[PDB]
Amino acid sequence: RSLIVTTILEEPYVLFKKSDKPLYGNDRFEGYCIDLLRELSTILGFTYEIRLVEDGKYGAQDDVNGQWNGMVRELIDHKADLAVAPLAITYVREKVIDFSKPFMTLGISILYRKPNGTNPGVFSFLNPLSPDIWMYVLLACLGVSCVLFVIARFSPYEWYNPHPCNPDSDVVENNFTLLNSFWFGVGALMQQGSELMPKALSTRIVGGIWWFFTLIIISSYTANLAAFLTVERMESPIDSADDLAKQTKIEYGAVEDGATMTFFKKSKISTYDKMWAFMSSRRQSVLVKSNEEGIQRVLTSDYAFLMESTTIEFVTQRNCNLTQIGGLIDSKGYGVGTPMGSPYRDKITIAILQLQEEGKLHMMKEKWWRGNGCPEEESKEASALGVQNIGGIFIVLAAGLVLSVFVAVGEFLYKSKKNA
Amino acid sequence: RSLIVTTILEEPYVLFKKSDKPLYGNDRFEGYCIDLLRELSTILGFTYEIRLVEDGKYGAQDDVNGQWNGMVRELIDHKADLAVAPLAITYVREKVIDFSKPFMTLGISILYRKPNGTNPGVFSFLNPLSPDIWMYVLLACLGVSCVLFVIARFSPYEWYNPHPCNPDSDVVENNFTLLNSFWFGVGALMQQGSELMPKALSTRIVGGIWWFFTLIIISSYTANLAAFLTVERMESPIDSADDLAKQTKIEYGAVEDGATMTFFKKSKISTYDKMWAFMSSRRQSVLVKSNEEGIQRVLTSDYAFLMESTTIEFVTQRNCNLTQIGGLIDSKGYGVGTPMGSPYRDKITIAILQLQEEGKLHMMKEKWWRGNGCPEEESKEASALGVQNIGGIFIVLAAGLVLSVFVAVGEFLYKSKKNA
Amino acid sequence: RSLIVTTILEEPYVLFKKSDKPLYGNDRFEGYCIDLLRELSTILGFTYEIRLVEDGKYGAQDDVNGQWNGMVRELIDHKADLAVAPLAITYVREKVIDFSKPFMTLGISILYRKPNGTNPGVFSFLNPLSPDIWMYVLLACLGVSCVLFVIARFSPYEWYNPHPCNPDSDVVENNFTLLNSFWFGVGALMQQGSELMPKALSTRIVGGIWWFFTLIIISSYTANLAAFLTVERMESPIDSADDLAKQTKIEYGAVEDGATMTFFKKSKISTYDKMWAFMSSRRQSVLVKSNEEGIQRVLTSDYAFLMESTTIEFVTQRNCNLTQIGGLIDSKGYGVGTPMGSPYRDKITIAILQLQEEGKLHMMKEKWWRGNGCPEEESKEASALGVQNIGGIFIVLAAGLVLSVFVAVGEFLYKSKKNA
Amino acid sequence: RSLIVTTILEEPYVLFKKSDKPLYGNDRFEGYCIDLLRELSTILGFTYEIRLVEDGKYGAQDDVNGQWNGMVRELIDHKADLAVAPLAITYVREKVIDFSKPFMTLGISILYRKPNGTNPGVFSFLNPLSPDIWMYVLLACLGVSCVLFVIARFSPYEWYNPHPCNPDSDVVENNFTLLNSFWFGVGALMQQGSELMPKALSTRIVGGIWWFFTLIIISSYTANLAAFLTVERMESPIDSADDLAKQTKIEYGAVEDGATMTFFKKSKISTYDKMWAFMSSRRQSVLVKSNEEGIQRVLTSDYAFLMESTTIEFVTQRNCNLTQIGGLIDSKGYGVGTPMGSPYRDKITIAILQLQEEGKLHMMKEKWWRGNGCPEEESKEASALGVQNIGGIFIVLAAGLVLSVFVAVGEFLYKSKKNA
Ligand SMILES: CCCCCCCC/C=C/CCCCCCCC(=O)O[C@@H](COC(=O)CCCCCCCCCCCCCCC)COP(=O)([O-])OCC[N+](C)(C)C
Ligand SMILES: CCCCCCCC/C=C\CCCCCCCC(=O)O[C@@H](COC(=O)CCCCCCCCCCCCCCC)COP(=O)([O-])OCC[N+](C)(C)C
Ligand SMILES: CCCCCCCC/C=C\CCCCCCCC(=O)O[C@@H](COC(=O)CCCCCCCCCCCCCCC)COP(=O)([O-])OCC[N+](C)(C)C
Ligand SMILES: CCCCCCCC/C=C\CCCCCCCC(=O)O[C@@H](COC(=O)CCCCCCCCCCCCCCC)COP(=O)([O-])OCC[N+](C)(C)C
Ligand SMILES: CCCCCCCC/C=C\CCCCCCCC(=O)O[C@@H](COC(=O)CCCCCCCCCCCCCCC)COP(=O)([O-])OCC[N+](C)(C)C
Ligand SMILES: N#Cc1ccccc1-c1cc(-c2ccccn2)cn(-c2ccccc2)c1=O
Ligand SMILES: O=S1(=O)NCN(C2CC2)c2ccc(F)cc21
Ligand SMILES: O=S1(=O)NCN(C2CC2)c2ccc(F)cc21
Ligand SMILES: O=S1(=O)NCN(C2CC2)c2ccc(F)cc21
Ligand SMILES: O=S1(=O)NCN(C2CC2)c2ccc(F)cc21
Ligand SMILES: *[C@@H]1O[C@H](CO)[C@@H](O)[C@H](O)[C@H]1NC(C)=O
Ligand code: NA
Ligand code: NA
Ligand code: NA
Repeated sequence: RSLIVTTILEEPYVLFKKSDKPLYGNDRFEGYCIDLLRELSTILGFTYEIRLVEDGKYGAQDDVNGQWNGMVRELIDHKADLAVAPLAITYVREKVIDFSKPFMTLGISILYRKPNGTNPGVFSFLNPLSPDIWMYVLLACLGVSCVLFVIARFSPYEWYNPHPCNPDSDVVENNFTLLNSFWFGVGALMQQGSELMPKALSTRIVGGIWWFFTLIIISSYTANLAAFLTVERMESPIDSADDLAKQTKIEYGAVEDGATMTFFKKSKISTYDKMWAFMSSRRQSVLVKSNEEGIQRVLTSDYAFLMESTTIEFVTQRNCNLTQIGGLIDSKGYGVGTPMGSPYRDKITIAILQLQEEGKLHMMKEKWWRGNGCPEEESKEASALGVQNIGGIFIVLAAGLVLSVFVAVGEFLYKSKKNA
Repeated sequence: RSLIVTTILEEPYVLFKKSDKPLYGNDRFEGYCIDLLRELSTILGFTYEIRLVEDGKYGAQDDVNGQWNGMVRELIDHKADLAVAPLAITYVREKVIDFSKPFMTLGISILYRKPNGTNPGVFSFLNPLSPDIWMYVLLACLGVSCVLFVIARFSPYEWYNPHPCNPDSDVVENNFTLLNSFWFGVGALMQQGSELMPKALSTRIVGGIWWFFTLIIISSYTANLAAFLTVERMESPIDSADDLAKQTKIEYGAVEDGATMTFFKKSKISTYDKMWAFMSSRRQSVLVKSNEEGIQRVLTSDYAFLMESTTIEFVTQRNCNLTQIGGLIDSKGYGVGTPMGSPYRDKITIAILQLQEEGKLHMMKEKWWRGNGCPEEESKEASALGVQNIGGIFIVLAAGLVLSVFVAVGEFLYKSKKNA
Repeated sequence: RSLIVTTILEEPYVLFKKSDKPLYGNDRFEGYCIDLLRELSTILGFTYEIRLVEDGKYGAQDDVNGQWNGMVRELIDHKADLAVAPLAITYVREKVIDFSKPFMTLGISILYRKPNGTNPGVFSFLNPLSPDIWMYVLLACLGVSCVLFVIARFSPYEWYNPHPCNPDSDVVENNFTLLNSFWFGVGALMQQGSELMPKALSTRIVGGIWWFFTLIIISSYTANLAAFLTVERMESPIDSADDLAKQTKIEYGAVEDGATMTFFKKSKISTYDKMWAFMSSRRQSVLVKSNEEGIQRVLTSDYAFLMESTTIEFVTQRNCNLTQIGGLIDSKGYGVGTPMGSPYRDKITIAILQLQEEGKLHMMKEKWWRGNGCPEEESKEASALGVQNIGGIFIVLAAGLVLSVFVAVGEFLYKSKKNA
Repeated sequence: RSLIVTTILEEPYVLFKKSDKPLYGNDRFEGYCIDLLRELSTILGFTYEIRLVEDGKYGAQDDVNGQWNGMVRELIDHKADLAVAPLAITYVREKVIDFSKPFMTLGISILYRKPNGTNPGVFSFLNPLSPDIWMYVLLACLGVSCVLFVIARFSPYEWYNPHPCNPDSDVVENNFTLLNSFWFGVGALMQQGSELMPKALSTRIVGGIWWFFTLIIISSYTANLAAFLTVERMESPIDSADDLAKQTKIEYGAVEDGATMTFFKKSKISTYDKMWAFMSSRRQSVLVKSNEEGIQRVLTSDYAFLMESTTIEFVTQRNCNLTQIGGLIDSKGYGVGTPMGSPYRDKITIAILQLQEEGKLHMMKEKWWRGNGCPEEESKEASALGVQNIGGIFIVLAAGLVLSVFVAVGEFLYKSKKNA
């Protein structure tokens, strides 16, 4: 006798073999879920007649008359003898049919776009030194220039003789004022030397140690920028569901009235209360109505989509824009369906545990999920550095020339006032 | 009739409550599988009496005569009914007892000691050149500058008329004193400039060859620093079982004759066959006897112990010097064991599936597997240069300013004694 | 009796000598396996008569009724004795005919088009910054320097007494003309110095912010150039069959239903199973019909054709745009076929082993497989920067000196017209 | 009946199993060559009694009485029925015994030490620019300084007025002499600016384009040195037997009176005449008497050792100092020995071809040759740069200070002569 195996089509479980040579009979189908069934028939004894569900659904109640819709209706009415399909073991189904012990484990997880690094900021020339170091080198310019100003006063060898023309023109002038001491410090830091050079041994040590400080700072900026521009190490804003529970910029998602959205409704964990407070209020914006439509909204928006973990492992290897941003939120499993009180539950159970010990469930999953190579990134050929990369030095230049005109007005007003 | 529950002692599973009052029966036990047996008894009705297995094992064939031991022997002889315990659902146990449908999912994953952060030190800036080079650059500054002082005193073309505006006389003068010849050497070394410049050809070949020495020193400081900061950014800790296959200095582990190494015997994946052949040829060093001895090996040595994933998440959570590298290798599950053909296989399968939908099997795991706070903060983000990496250049700067005040006092006293 | 030799037409194997005189018999053929059949006839005595196989194949089961074809059919039917030809010693042929012991060793290896050298161009130095940045740095030089000319003319503190030695007067003068303000901008940009330096605070904020702009431009030129020169030095062409397994943009090949792809069907190595599954799923694009069509695919496209190693060493030697990446994958051998249980299996095995000890099987291969000179020089050593990499900076230097002579003429004429 | 398999011990072919539990009988041995024999007995029908050669030799004649010495004496006298061992198929042996068709292919190849990079030269700071570029930047200093000297003469705005003190002191002095024009060029190249700055537009273009030339040269030196010090790509002096046929520094080698040395004696190829002209003349220096002794002389000298290719694949994976420096010079094969005219030649032949089609000869060789990991090098953690790396700038400094004293003597003699 041949068994009636009911079955639905999702990729890579059960998919139409699109080969030539028509008049196909029971060889129309391929996939992981068809390779499982031929491994069962080898290890059990049966022949299988693959007979698709004539409703296109997995199975649920209608909540008005209480009648099952799909494979679990073909399993309660004995129209099928197996249900080898992505049929998730849950509580309302197993009070009606009998499942075997799982051949595949999953959970809820997150789709999001892989980080890209094409807009690093109009700044981010400023990353090779930490903002502590960009601030401590600002204070060291203020520190050394005050120490230069103070030391050059009570250093009698800095008090030199200007006007060398008259040999005894007794006038004593120090060129280390307060303004000229910052211009040594700002001058020495930016590698273009100033017109002032210290002439006493007390001020040549301050100038000499600020020069060695400056070499180590610029050589650490140029070397760590050569590290950043060689090894591009880019990261995502969110790295979990709790890091995503705070982000109001990235908006969440679910299939409308699915197994994934129902989990957040019945949840009592504090993080998944906040994630359902979001999607219930912002309904028709984040709650998509298909998992294929939800992949497009990750792709054409800033959108983190909550769906099953076995689809994300499939989709993110057919599309290298896409990645998985967590672990597993729920925990469910795919079970081979079996009608209620049937001798086939315990035989598929010991079969699935037999194919697992051999390594056959892993080799079948790596054949149907690991599809396209998705060319995992290398130390990529570097591209020319542009306005998207350095960028913001044209801002601090234009903000530095505006500050100059406000001082050039100020120097004109101040001199003309004290002239009169 | 009250059910008799077979049970092993493990942690966070069935334990003993530590208290003084010795009036104990059915109440001396706590743990995960006592909270599970409490909540399976509530929603199904039965009253239980916990009896630890006297044999102390889980279950296996003795291979002498094919007799079972441990918990699956007490179930197959119908001595005690349930087996609420970490009794993993495997193929050889399923043919002799009937498990429930899983309450926990584990796998094989890898302990490893959490990567300890590098202590740079204060003078970490000084590293891209060897300590023989930093001495020989400092001796060449005292060398070249004393060669300038000898040559520019001896050369006739460096004796020039210092006063072209102050009317013409015979008052010829060098700019190269001993304190000024050092300042050409220290000034030219730091890529800034001194106020001096050589005028004779004998002093320009000194300056012109000290300028080429200076470029090769500073272009090799910056390029060897960009070498380290790139290599430090390329390197990554192991995050897979493939990464353990490549490495040689990190040694593996397992429990000798356990469920973990039995997976690597029957394995056919070439990445796992290399992992078995590491510990097939080698033994008595990395095939340690217990889980507790395997933790101590990772904790001292460079061991990479492979146990089940539910024991790692208890160990890694408590001792926060430890981590879990990679994902899961196997995929197994814990089931409530019940004897062969029993009416409580199906009443507990539905009872376990009810506690998953309500979320109780998550909150029972978070109660026993989170334990201490154990400050998991560890802000492991880096590669911007901070005060730990380049912080000693502020200490060399600060010591150079304290030294200069001590010379500033010295110049004030040496001038006043010349004055009075 | 004279022996009748079965023989196929291939190159550098049995060919036709191209000449006009049509008096041909046993003398119209040349090639490797005619020089071998000449030298096996010398040291063993026999006289031969070469007869091309009419079927035109080598040999295989037709699978219709288990009948052989080609050369191993003419041997098994005892029609012609020897089979001096590229008749590879395989398992299915050894059960029906008796080979000699090999005269040539081949394997499976990979054609690939020889990696074509990058043409840098003249202005290749100009690449670590994008062409929008090189324009915006040049506009900021014309921008900042015109802001200096406006401010230092307007600011009262830049008007200073230019003559402190020339006795004191009211002859105040700026150093910032229009030609001098450009020279602060061009001078400070190139990390050298102008002879000028700002004296007023309104012009020091211009100079002090153009000095910070200059550092970030030059530290990003040097660090993005160290990014490219490191990445260019990391990258390597494929040199294995493992390196083809990783890559996606390079597509594979084989002869459809041939000895090469039959190896990848029966293979169990995971690196070769990934190479079969590339061309198991994909077909009608990379499973080309012949060796000659497979060479043209590598020669135009990004094809990586896998044929036998003795045909590559003939193809790679003649068309020097082609190479052999990696070593050998299989290991096979060519034997002189002889019918089942013959007295010439052993007399030729010793005769082939004599020609190896004397060295004749090497000199016969070097005669037919070296062919053209085909200038294999190709000095493929690099990574020192030469005139092809940085050579346009000498052309920008040479154009800057020709431009200056044209301005030197212009200054001589503009002064003489002012003179006269 | 049990077969008598004669056998010799070399690793990894036949090696004593050093396990515990004595009273071993016919389980003393392991290796590739024992794993082959159990694969033959599975695929043929026999049982095998491993009975070692009682002479310790493979087999040859004595050239006085003509009696075989070893396994091929036990094969001619029917004391053994197989000779499964590293017994190379050659012409003088197969006229006496019968070999099967080969289970392993080899040839003569070269041992040499892997390149190390611990003595790159006391120079080799000088590698990031090619010696064309170090010379063309020397000529550009001479070129621009002559163009600066020529242009500054007929540029009337360079002829400025010194002595600004007297406003009408009509004297016209140009500070761009011939010596001061090289000091601009050498000054601008070494990034320490000179005291001369051009004042006419004709000389500011020459100075301005020599500054942009200088930035691109120093930024290309620092960036290509950061490429070299990050990716260490080190190469061997020899890369063939013809590149080694010229090198008299590296001296050659062979086992004395072996299969490898006899090939160079009987050779007629022009390269292997020159390599035997060497070893025959320089006997007792290059011709070692054991292959284990010859590996030590590669290791404790500069010595290229010529030995069999299957040992080099074994030895260079147990010792990461060692590497293979060519292809294959000879071509031989290992054959299962068989007595003269025996029914076992044709059965081992079809067996070896059967284990090859399955992939068993490759999986057995990868198990016994791929031993220790030999930790294939990464982008290694860079080490501090030392006297072994930069080094020779202390030579050009000390050679530049000696040239200064010879000019400082010269300037003293020249001035004192024209003074008198
Ligand atoms: C003769 C007198 C001339 C004087 C002016 C010239 C002298 C100085 C010249 C300076 C710049 C000239 C260079 C070319 C133009 C730069 C364009 C650019 O780079 O855009 C950058 C901003 O850079 C800006 O220009 C922002 C303007 C400053 C606004 C803030 C201060 C207001 C001052 C106002 C007036 C100040 C100036 C007036 C001071 C007197 C950013 O571009 P983006 O859009 O983010 O690109 C997309 C990035 N993405 C790909 C990641 C998405
Ligand atoms: C070459 C080394 C030697 C030079 C050292 C020079 C020291 C000072 C240098 C830099 C100091 C900057 C400290 C800020 C650190 C980060 C803060 C930040 O990112 O936010 C803001 C940037 O902040 C600015 O835009 C500040 C502009 C700096 C110009 C300073 C003028 C120096 C002139 C002379 C000074 C001499 C002394 C003056 C006293 C007389 C906004 O950026 P964002 O919105 O976050 O951009 C998004 C992209 N991102 C997320 C990737 C980041
Ligand atoms: C003339 C008076 C001079 C003083 C004022 C000068 C005026 C202005 C000049 C410079 C000041 C302007 C810059 C800002 C502050 C500089 C310091 C700084 O940045 O601290 C930061 C780092 O640096 C440190 O590590 C601090 C440690 C202080 C110890 C000093 C002992 C040597 C003093 C020499 C004695 C004389 C020797 C005489 C000869 C023998 C603090 O950061 P952090 O978070 O604590 O980092 C901890 C590091 N860790 C993470 C690895 C643990
Ligand atoms: C920072 C960039 C800008 C600076 C550019 C500076 C321009 C000129 C700079 C360098 C020119 C060098 C040309 C030689 C090139 C290779 C030859 C060689 O290696 O052999 C020899 C080296 O040769 C020397 O030792 C030459 C020393 C040059 C010192 C020049 C002093 C500059 C002073 C002022 C000059 C200004 C103009 C003067 C005109 C008035 C011997 O070495 P080796 O035995 O082979 O070492 C073994 C290791 N190895 C095998 C790995 C190699
Ligand atoms: C005032 C008079 C100036 C001249 C003397 C100045 C004195 C001193 C100044 C400079 C001289 C000192 C340096 C040494 C020689 C410099 C060149 C050189 O190195 O050649 C080398 C490289 O460079 C080349 O590619 C040469 C090509 C010449 C074409 C010039 C056209 C532009 C001229 C603009 C006309 C005016 C424009 C006006 C405005 C529009 C030759 O090497 P190669 O082996 O041939 O390399 C081939 C490259 N390839 C391998 C990829 C194929
Ligand atoms: N990081 C960093 C750093 C920053 C400025 C100057 C030097 C360094 C540095 C350089 C090196 C190094 C070493 C070899 C070759 C090249 N570079 C090492 N270290 C460092 C970092 C941590 C601990 C000890 C040393 C360093 O801190
Ligand atoms: O629906 S189940 O058969 N029973 C409940 N659970 C979990 C306890 C997590 C799991 C976990 C993983 C599965 F594959 C199946 C199930
Ligand atoms: O022992 S099972 O009931 N059947 C086998 N498997 C797996 C398919 C992975 C799993 C995986 C997780 C489980 F919890 C149980 C099982
Ligand atoms: O067809 S064979 O005589 N036997 C099988 N092999 C082997 C690689 C072992 C080889 C290898 C190279 C040959 F030339 C012949 C043969
Ligand atoms: O000694 S053989 O059996 N006959 C001669 N040769 C070669 C022609 C190269 C080879 C080449 C590889 C072998 F494995 C055996 C032999
Ligand atoms: C981690 O380190 C110490 C010893 O290195 C260990 O004893 C302890 O468990 C950990 N220290 C903590 C958690 O502070
Ligand atoms: Na059962
Ligand atoms: Na780099
Ligand atoms: Na023979």
